[PDB]
Amino acid sequence: REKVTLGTVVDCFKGKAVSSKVVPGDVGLINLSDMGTLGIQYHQLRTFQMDRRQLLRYLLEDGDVLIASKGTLKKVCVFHKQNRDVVASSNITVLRPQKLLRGYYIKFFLDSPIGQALLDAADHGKDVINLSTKELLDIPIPVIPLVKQDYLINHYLRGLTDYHRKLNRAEQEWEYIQNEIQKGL
Amino acid sequence: REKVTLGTVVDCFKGKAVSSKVVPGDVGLINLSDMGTLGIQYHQLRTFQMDRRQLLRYLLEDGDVLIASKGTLKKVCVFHKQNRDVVASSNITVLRPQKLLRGYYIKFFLDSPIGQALLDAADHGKDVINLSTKELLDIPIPVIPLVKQDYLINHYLRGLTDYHRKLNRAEQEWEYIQNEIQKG
Amino acid sequence: MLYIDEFKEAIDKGYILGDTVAIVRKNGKIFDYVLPHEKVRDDEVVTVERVEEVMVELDK
Amino acid sequence: MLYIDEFKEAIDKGYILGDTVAIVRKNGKIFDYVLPHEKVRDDEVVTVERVEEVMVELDK
Repeated sequence: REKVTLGTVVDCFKGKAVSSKVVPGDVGLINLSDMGTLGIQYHQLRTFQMDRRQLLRYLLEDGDVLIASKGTLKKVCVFHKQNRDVVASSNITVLRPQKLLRGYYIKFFLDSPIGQALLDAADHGKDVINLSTKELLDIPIPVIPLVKQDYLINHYLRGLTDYHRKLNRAEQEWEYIQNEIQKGL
Repeated sequence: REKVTLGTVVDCFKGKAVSSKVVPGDVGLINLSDMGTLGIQYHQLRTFQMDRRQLLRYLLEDGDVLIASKGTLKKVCVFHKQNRDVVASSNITVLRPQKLLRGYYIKFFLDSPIGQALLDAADHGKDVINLSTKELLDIPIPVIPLVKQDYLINHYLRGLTDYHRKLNRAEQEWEYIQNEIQKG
Repeated sequence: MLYIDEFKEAIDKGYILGDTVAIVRKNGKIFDYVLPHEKVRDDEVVTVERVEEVMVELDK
Repeated sequence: MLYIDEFKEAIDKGYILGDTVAIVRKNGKIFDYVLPHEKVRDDEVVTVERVEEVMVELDK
């Protein structure tokens, strides 16, 4: 397969550095603690305030890949457009697809056995993570048809949404049985 | 309803105090961190050594109710007989049913809206928990037929096991889909 | 190893009755108590002591 | 607030080219930089300063 280097198909920038002293405002914030394995935990995001000029630089758009560039866990999530303005924190590296590759397709590749190897080879930290943006952007990704990526992404998303269907229904039933008993007494 | 006071139908004793310095040995230990919401996490219990005599006093038996008498949340579990000797730690209060009431029936009651009210009224700690055995043992429970408790317990247990099957299958499917895609 | 809470509890439960109690000592220190129907290892040294006095020795 | 990592990043990306840069100062201290096509608010004080010198003032 031919491969495009990540730096030739995405725009990459670190997230905004936000001090703990903020005015909870209107713009949402994604931090390491909001990066779950099943996506971003949009419901528990720390809100704050940012000027429009600086906010526009770090504003996130549908399909961005958020990568944990610090911490002890190399996580990778794709951003889904929300009803508010959301930016990522300085501990996260944003990849904005330009051409050819889908955000989720880059997510699958970096979640693959080889992806983790290439991500760990770009790490400058022994115990903590200190990802090297240059080495990150030298990562080669197989390049396939755009409709084929969409087809795998459409089904991946179907399984993720169905995964939440099943989990919520399994919990909703167990809670009903639990209450069928409590009322019995 | 007729009610029996908890201390009239159970043998109650706190768990053994075990220092972090113990030889990981043969007898398992249940701690606050092993008391899950879906039961005890038997796979991650801390093992250690205990003399036969002191072990025999604290040995747990099928059906014992473990209550978090310390910590930050009042958790209540029922002990299931294990493949090894298991004891509860000093942060846990053990209730061993004598007669009339089933262990799981006591578990339902203490997890009910009234059970929490009666358990928090026995709490001697402001921010942390310091449950008082005296007042815990004064809690009155409605008394119902033993065969009817068992029927509700059989129905509670099957839903708990079915809840685990449903959960495992959703995870086993999501992982199958996830890997059907890496093939590409 | 016996702690002051475990000895206290056995007194309030009615398991240690009377003014004396059987005490096993390892290397001179209090290791455990022995109730009427418990089995002592062959190699353990049992001494019958006063409960008030054993309560204060563990207190320290 | 502008931090030292965001300014250098904009320089390595080619967004701040040349030896000078537009800088908004709040109450005398560095608040933000301004790129060619960005919007400066009516109430903000823009000065054109040198990148090496703006990079060293942030070091403190």
